[PDB]
Amino acid sequence: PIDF
Amino acid sequence: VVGGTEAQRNSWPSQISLQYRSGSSWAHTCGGTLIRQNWVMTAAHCVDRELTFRVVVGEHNLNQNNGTEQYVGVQKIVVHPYWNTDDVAAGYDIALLRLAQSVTLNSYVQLGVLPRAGTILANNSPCYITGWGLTRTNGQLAQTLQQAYLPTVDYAICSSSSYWGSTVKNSMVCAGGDGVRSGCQGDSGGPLHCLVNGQYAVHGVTSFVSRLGCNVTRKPTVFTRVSAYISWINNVIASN
Ligand SMILES: [Ca+2]
Repeated sequence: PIDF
Repeated sequence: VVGGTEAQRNSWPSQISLQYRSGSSWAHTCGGTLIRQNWVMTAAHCVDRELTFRVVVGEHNLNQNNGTEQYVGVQKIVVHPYWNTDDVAAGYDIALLRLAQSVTLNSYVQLGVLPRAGTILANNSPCYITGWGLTRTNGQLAQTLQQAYLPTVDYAICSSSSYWGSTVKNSMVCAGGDGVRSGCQGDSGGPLHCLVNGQYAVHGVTSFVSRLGCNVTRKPTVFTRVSAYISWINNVIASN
């Protein structure tokens, strides 16, 4: 996940 | 955003910075899209941690006073009830934040246009990702809001073996994968803006990249498909  | 360019201050007025309290200061952690004067759409995974969050609208540079920012606390967090932090690939990476105050609209602060329910983009559709996320794999956040052109990769291709395989679901949008341009940590929760019939609309909520790296060829950035959740979004706003 990208997020921080 | 890896391989981005600095956005003009007024290009993406629905983009917000979601920040958490860190010591005596605030730290950017995720993006979001302002969808009502008192509601922000973001990624569920951005709000798994038990942090104090605030939203900044009218933000451009995280490291300087732009003279346009409005800072507002988060009053309520509604995560999609099917979200499972253990399973980002299952989907449902979406959450709505009710703001403590309604923000004031202007050139820097506008509601994001959402697609009609069920809308799917043709392969190779023009979109931009925006955000303050890392500018390189294992890099650092951007100071100024960045944008990168990421054309969509349709489900048939994205879910093929050399791309994302079974990891990608039809409730997601894939975009990019050129090996140069991509979302990266810190962009999560923000918008993918795609041009349809002359108007940009927010078709994605940034969700994940490959564990190997942000800009990896044939691992396009993956977004929650906004048009899969229109009813959910309406129901949350109506019941809160
Ligand atoms: Ca600023």
